[PDB]
Amino acid sequence: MGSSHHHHHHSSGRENLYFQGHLRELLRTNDAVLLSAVGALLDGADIGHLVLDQNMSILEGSLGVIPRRVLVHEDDLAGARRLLTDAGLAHELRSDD
Repeated sequence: MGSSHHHHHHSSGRENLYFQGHLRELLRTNDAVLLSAVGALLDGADIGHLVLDQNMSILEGSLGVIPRRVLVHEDDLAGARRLLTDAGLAHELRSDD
């Protein structure tokens, strides 16, 4: 019981000497369409994102009781915001203020 799972991947490129954090806030909205657009953009580029603030059940959603907020991993913090600005829409973007 338990086959020999032996894989190997050699990669050592730890040149990132900074970035003490993890997550930063990008934008927010309750609009299902906008949330789908931004989601597809980040998902399509394999960008580690977080749009799950709170999620209302799929049994007929409300008009604006549950708003979501879009964060991404600081690994691609500038990259995701670059994408959303350059080839997304650039509008509801907020900073870590």
